[PDB]
Amino acid sequence: KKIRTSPTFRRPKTLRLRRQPKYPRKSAPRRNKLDHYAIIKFPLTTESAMKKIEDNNTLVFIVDVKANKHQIKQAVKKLYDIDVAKVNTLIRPDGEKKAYVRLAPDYDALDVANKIGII
Amino acid sequence: GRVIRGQRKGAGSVFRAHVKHRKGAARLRAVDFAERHGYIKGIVKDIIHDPGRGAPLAKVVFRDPYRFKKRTELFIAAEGIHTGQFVYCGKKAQLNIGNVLPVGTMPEGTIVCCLEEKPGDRGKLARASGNYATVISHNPETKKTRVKLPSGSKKVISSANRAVVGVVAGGGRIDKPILKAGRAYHKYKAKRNCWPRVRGVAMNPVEHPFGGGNHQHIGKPSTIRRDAPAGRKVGLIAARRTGR
Amino acid sequence: KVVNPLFEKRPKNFGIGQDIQPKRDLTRFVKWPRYIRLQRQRAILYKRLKVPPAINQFTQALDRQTATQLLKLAHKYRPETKQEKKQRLLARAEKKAAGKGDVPTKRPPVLRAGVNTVTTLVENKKAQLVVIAHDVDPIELVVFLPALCRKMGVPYCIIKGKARLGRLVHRKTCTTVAFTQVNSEDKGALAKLVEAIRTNYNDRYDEIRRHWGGNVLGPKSVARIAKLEKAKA
Amino acid sequence: GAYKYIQELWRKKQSDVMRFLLRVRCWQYRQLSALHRAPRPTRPDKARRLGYKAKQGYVIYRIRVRRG
RNA sequence: CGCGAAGGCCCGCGGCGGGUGUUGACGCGAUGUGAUUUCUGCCCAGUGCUCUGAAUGUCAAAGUGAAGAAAUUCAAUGAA
RNA sequence: UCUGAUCGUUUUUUCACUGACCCGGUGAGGCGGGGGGGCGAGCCCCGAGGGGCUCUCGCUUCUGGCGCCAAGCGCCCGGC
Repeated sequence: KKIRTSPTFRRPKTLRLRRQPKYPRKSAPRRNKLDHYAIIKFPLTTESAMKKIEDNNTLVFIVDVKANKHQIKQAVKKLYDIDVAKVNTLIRPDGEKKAYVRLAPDYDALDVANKIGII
Repeated sequence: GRVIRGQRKGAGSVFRAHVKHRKGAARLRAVDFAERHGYIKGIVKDIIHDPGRGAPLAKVVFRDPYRFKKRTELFIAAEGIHTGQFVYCGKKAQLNIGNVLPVGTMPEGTIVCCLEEKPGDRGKLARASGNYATVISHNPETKKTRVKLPSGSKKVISSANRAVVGVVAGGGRIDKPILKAGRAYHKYKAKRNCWPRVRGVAMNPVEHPFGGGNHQHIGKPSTIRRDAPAGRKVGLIAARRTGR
Repeated sequence: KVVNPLFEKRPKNFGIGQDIQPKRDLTRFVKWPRYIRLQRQRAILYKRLKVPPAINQFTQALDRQTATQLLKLAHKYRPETKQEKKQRLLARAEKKAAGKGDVPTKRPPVLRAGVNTVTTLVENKKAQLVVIAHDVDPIELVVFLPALCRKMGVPYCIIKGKARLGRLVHRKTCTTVAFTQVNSEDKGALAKLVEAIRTNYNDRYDEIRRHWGGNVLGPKSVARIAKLEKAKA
Repeated sequence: GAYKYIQELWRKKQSDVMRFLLRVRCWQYRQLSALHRAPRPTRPDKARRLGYKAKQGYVIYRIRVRRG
């Protein structure tokens, strides 16, 4: 039925269409400004990060401020052709997001360390 | 000068009502077909205390006759009403306490409470803690009725507007001396927050033209017109008389 | 019907406190979109207020059976349209060079649409029929045209709808139309109309002027009037 | 043409087409704003005498101010 | 002492605005005195407040008449 | 001297209508007319067969239970 059974009148829903523009609003997709070579700035080497790299089987990196833990995993995995188990990312007082990359048991955190240049 | 206390009691501020904890309004129910020509039957589920009122309400539970659910109201509870009672509501519901029926179909002399003003406003007159409006004499032509409100003024009320029978429970409240400054405090904290009054004669002559002086004396004739501007109009307003 | 084993009737009781009321039409009670309660009561005001004769003369309209006769005649004399004015324009221009024929010729009789065109051919006493849409949007556009038609001696008739007068032509709506000339075969058919049109509109024009509408109180309000007057009766 | 007849009519004010019509104006400025679009002028001549024509791109709003 | 809600007291530059009011005279609002006990005397002239009002003394916009050529002059009528 | 009260105007007083305007209720849920039908009541005639009239009902009050998303009937049409 749906002619008159309730005492209220509501808006009768109509049809809707989606945009089919006769030109793209902007010219071309804007390439990323945040890729592998920008989200892993450089490895860190201090007296803390050296205990971390030789004992806990992890690395240490410094990472752009806007970067998930899901994003840091992909970068290091694709950069050095490595594996990552888990990542921990504090943000230092200066404002740089320090990242602790726990390394997969199948790999040797020293042998990866020599490759990336840090002693 | 500055505005006297009682001249910023309308600004809508600190002098609001304290209505955080109040259980709900107090209205009978909207007039519909089932109430106009027949009578609908409801239970008194639980009687509760509504803070800031010496007339405890009552959660009556009805049945919607054109859909399927349970509807609840907050009637002002008449006296004698107890939980698990079948309260009726309408035009053909017989006389008995706590059972609304429209003045006009109730005999001359029947005591009502929570009487409506005009048909459909769901209860306005004679609903304090233990007051009652009396019906006097119908007039089956022009469809009017005369009620004797609690003050004493006889009103020519329109008929066909409803009123729950019996006095309002909670009566005889003002017979215990409060006896304490604090016990009056706790009473006025639960309502609009305006308790401790300070006489005009005490405040310096800015507030209350009464004030000032060197003997704490009014100085001005107390009785005031009602054409007087808003700000002098203090004391015995528009006094038709005075003295004991 | 042979007896069924255990099929039950099981009726229902309807009323105050009994089983729940059914779902039936509330056509009179539904809170309408409030844009129509404007357009709805406007139908009621023009029944209540004393509508003056200059306006109320627009209710009394040409009958149906007479209307189809006229609309038949107008169907013969509609104006040219796009896409065939165009093709004749293609036929017109492309024949100019050859020398046998050329662009323009004589114009056979056609209607005339706008009130600003009709009148300008009415006070010159050139209009035979005058048809007025009975419901023009500002009714001030034709509130003066009847009294003009009578003073000039012109048969005029009022049809229902400005939209179908917009179909005798090819636009959304057309306030007015007027026959200025016809061909000799249909001239019999025209006089059959004006001999009955002007007996009801032009001839009794003085009857129309002394007429006033409105005051038709509501059925709830008028049934009470009858009942109480019956009581005195 | 009709415009002269229209012009000579609105000079003779004190009508009811003006009273039948305030109610149309006074209500629906609440169903919509006190500023809404009319689809076409309710005064054809006066709009035209003031510069309005009937072509595309022209709009006509009705606006209600309070006296005093 | 005011007030039965087209209400009392009040806010507000303004609206079918807002507070008391999710309230209704055993209530809201305005005062004065200051537990209980025992009493609360005389004055309505003065100053206020309120109550009613035809035969109405005064009484302003409109409004009505009279004279003038008109601006105007005059008169009656007259709410709080 | 009152010679209709007709179509016409206005000073008018009192009452009535509602359409302007205002208030209140609602999930804007059965408002005003007219009959179908009667457990019944009555008013009246009347061949006991019935005929005319007035009242009523969406027809429920010992129980802190349940109550919607149609049964039944009537008319079509399709698959196999």
